[PDB]
Amino acid sequence: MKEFYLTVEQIGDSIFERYIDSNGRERTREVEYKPSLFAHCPESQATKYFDIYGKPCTRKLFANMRDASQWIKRMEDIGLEALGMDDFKLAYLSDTYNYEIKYDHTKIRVANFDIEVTSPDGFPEPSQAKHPIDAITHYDSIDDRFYVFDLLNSPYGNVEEWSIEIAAKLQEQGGDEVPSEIIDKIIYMPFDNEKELLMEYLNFWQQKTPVILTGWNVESFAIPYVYNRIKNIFGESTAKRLSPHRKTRVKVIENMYGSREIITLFGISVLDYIDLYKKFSFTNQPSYSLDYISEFELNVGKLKYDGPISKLRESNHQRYISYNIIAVYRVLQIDAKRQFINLSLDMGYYAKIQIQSVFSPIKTWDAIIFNSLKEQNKVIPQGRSHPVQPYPGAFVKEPIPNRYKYVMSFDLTSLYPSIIRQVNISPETIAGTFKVAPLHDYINAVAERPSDVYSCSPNGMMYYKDRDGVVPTEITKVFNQRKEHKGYMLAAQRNGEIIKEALHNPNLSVDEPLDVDYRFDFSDEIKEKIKKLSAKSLNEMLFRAQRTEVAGMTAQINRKLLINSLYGALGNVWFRYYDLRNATAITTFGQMALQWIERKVNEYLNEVCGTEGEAFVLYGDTDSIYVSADKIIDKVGESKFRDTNHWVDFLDKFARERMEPAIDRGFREMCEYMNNKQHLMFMDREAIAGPPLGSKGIGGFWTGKKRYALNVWDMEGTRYAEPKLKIMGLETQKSSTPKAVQKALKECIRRMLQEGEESLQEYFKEFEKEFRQLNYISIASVSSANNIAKPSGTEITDLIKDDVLHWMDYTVLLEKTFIKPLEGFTSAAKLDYEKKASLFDMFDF
Amino acid sequence: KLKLDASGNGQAVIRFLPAKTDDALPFAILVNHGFKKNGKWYIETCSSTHGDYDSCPVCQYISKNDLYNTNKTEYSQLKRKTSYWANILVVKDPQAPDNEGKVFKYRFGKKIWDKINAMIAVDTEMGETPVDVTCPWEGANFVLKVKQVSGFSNYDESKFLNQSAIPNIDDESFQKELFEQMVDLSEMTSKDKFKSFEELNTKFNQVLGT
Ligand SMILES: Nc1nc2c(ncn2[C@@H]2O[C@H](COP(=O)(O)OP(=O)(O)O)[C@@H](O)[C@H]2O)c(=O)[nH]1
Ligand SMILES: [Zn+2]
Repeated sequence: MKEFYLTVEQIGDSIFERYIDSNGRERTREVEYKPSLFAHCPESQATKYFDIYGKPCTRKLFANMRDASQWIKRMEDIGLEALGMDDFKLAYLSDTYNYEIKYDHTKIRVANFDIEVTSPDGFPEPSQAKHPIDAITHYDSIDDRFYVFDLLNSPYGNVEEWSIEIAAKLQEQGGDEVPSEIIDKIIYMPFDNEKELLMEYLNFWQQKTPVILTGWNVESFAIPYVYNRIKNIFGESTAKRLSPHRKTRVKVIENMYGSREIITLFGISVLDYIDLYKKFSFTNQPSYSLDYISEFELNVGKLKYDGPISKLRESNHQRYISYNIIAVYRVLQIDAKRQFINLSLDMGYYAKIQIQSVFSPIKTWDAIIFNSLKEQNKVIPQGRSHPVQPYPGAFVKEPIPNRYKYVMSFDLTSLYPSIIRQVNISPETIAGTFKVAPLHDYINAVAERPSDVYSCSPNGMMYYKDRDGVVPTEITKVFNQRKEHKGYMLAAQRNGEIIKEALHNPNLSVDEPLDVDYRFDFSDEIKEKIKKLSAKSLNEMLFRAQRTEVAGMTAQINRKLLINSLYGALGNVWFRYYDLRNATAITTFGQMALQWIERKVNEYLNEVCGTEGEAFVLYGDTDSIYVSADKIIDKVGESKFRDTNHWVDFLDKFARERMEPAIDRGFREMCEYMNNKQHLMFMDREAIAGPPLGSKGIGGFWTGKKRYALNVWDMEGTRYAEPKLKIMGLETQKSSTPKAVQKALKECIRRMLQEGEESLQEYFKEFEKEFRQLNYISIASVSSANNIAKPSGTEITDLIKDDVLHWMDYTVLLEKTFIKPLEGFTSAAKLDYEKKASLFDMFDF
Repeated sequence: KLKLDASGNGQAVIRFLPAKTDDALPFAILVNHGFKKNGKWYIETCSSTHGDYDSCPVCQYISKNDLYNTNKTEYSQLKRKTSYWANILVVKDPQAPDNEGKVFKYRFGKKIWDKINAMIAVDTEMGETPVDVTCPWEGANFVLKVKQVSGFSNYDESKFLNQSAIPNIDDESFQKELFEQMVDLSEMTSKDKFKSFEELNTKFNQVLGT
């Protein structure tokens, strides 16, 4: 029942919502919204409204919004603060949905589509006519069909109209069985020209007005262009038809050495899945060209195309258009298991923001903190104008490039939010300041406790201990929320299993699936009910269980991303609650914190190992540190361990039982030194890494900051069967290095870490030959200027080939894109890739 | 409560007791619903007391099928009913004298409430009119008079007397030992007494026969 918005805009003096109603039907109300801001007043007019600082405030109901906007403008020149939520769309949605929004992703119309263009150059250019618009395939999460748009003729190109039956080939490599599955959905209706099929879309657009329009590089290419063109044909006015509000705006975004132009369709939410991938897929590939990401996520590079890029149009259409579907379908395939759309929806309706605002954490949090405070009759302060000034970032230890046999890492649990809580930092919690000594003096516990009554920071900031902070409070809120949903997930999960156990030998009867909440372990009186259950209902339930476990996941991943981004705002000037004194306080604390545990660790480890001065901590990067546990190994002595697991158990036993506890007393003291509010610095073992037992493996090495690799045998309690090669930024899969070469480097590292300098030298040999005889192009470099003489140069002419495929020269084409790389890893690891002609040996004794 | 002359009439004198200050005022307001069909006596506070009016299943059910126009009989049965709750002090009670002097609670709807109203200035100018009432030192005593003769239900001859104090007040003893027996109101308007939408549709279910 309860309704919910779809999109909301502020065209003019009224909000232009767009929602699903009570009956669950899409609509589009208009509202001369009357926003209310606030203003300070004497404790004489005293009401029920206050600012985070406790000052009593007063409401101010405005006629229209512009009436309110200008109030601010005035109040600012005047010199007084204008409290309250100045982003009306936010305020509107807030009043309009004074409750926890439950949405029906079904009723939401998600449209996926891409653009097919042609030109005598290759790379078309949006904001220009020349719309040859080869093809266009739109999608619609409701009808569940693909609406392909073909162009049989026009001014340039013609003939060969798509072949539904002829699914781009068969028994070959020019078909890819594009329509792999389900054909009830492909709807070929191209009318046989562009002059009309370029407009037909509009009539279509109105029959299925897009709510969420994501596709690949749609925010920069398709839409921005698919708007420009039509404009110059049917006129600007008849170009804003892509906007359910006829309305539209442009926003140029400058880049490094170049710049493009983005167009916005009011009343719509464009989520460039690419940008949705960049942000919610923590991998950050080399070049997201979707002829790789796909080959990554779905594990296959397809279409097996053979033709001249840029000119392929004349080539075919039975194989051309077939692309303009698998494309608009592969993007759909990824989201199927990535769920970034579902992620985004679950964020927005939680924030109470425009769904396309998940790309903006400053806003997302602003909303969230706003609503939390609104409920308490508290008034969000006014966003000031601060000068952008940089502040100390994280602490990365300059490691000593070398090799490290055994190593144990200890990462710190969500440090920057935790630091915020422990210290209890917030605009209003600020208590005062103190004679601040050199950061390292605090690190070494030599400076004098900063305060006896306030929670402090290495930078000189003091905060109230007996008083919750707006910010800290909200993070603890979101944090408990992740803990909350995760539990649902775990139970739905555990429930599903109970169901799966009951699928073997189900009762042979006709019945129905039970009405139960999967977020809670089934009671005894359902564990039973379920058995008798029939096998048509169980399978139904197991789906439901999953529908839950999964809904739980997403719902708690967002709470995570939410936490991991707060600091990313709190340090941003545009953020209402931003404050340098506190931006710094947070970081410089995290600074003292890492270096402090670094100490305490070395200190404790030295002792245990009966020595002094040895730096066991080889290096940390922000929140985690890596500890060399070689000496602790020897204490038991290498030769004694049944196998590799034995050692790992040992190193885990230790540091589960000996280190972490030494680590907490370490932090507990720091809590007390800084007279913090509550100790929340929780460092825990992460990865245990080393060389197989009996192996001449180096174990793991470091060549620089955030540049290394380890042979991990266990991560956060989970022991692996086959080691894992964590490889932190050594330039392997480099976008300019042939996959063949790439894989070698990976092997090189593996072998070094496992199986030693000898093995490395063997493989380095195999691959040197294995390289001398590869393919034509593949190893080839690739650049360009404008065009090439009458691929770009090679293709082959069979005049120059003979001479080229005999005068190339892998010598350079190798010791340039493998050897150079390798050199760095091996030098730091203190090894050689090819047995160096010994020297001292000649000094035979 | 109210007894009857075994005829349909009835008499008694009641006085509403007011709270000092900083305490739950002498008037608590609570709304609710009331109907029975299929043995489903459904009687539950209504959230119309708060900014609800929708989480309250009855009101929602009432608007959705707007019954006031497509079955007035039904609406009458499920319409929301307000019951001004206030602490009182039975003065006289010929039919149940035991209540004499004792402190109780009285559920009284619109009518009577609208009576303290016209017990102040605002009712006639020119010659002026009387001041206030319901406080322990200066107020009237409603003489509840019921008349059920060939007419319809209770009557309304009750109108308090004349501005007069309360017997034995200035005494510390009867002072606190008075406010005590008072069920000071706020528990009437709170999340203390509730129960779900399940109760509503178990009660509702079986009218259509499904
Ligand atoms: N409580 C609160 N209200 C705000 C804030 N900023 C803007 N408002 C406006 O205050 C109005 C709500 O006042 P309301 O919360 O209903 O008062 P009560 O109903 O909480 O006394 C909304 O329509 C908002 O547009 C804020 O920071 N806190
Ligand atoms: Zn009601």
